[PDB]
Amino acid sequence: AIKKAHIEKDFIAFCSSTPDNVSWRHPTMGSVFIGRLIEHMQEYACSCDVEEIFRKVRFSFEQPDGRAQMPTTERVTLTRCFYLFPGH
Amino acid sequence: GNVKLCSLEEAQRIWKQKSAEIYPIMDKSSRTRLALIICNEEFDSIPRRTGAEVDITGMTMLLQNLGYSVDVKKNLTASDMTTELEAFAHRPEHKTSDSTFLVFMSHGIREGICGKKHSEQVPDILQLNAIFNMLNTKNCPSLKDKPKVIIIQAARGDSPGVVWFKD
Ligand SMILES: [Cl-]
Repeated sequence: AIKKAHIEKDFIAFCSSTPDNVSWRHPTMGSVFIGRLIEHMQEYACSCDVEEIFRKVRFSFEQPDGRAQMPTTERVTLTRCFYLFPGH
Repeated sequence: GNVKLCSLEEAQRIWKQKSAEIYPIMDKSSRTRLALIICNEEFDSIPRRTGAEVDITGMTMLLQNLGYSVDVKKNLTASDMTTELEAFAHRPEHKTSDSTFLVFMSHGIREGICGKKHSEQVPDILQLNAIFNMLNTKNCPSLKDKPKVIIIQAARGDSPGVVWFKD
């Protein structure tokens, strides 16, 4: 039997296209966007869904001062909350 | 990886307030989660992305800790990235997985993500539109109904995205 399906569904993109060129002092520095994504993923994967963790990432980046980032959530076709349920 | 774990009471505290508004997850014993990292550090004619080794270490480790077998591919052309994404879409582990993560890290422009052979004169670009197409329901039926998280680090070569204002 045949059923109908959306061709594009259940996507979420999270992008930083805010300029991020290499630092003069300590060039082997990790991207702050990635570092901050990881810190929020580590802390909030248990309690928040990804759509929310991406917001929390943004909220933490609200005030520019050093390395200024404002990453967008894009192309969202999520129909449900995606909870990572760490260790389940 | 220091991922704060989810307790059983806290898990069902989540499962209760929002019922059928949460993506189902497969059992830990027999799920085969996959995640793909493509990271371009060395380029033909555009600046070396140093400290990407730290971004790879970080993301792999994290994704691994969320239960994903992580592939890591380095310094690819847009044609190579496309092919690599095609292979990933037809991996059978997806049929027995509940989700996936894609991570791209490179130099960005208007069109999208820079390949290694890229130059402003002879462009080598993979476009975001193409990433989604290879992972959609049609061209990837195994991941259908399952969350696909794409994470892109595509810094555009512009002036800082900040402005000064009088307060
Ligand atoms: Cl610097």
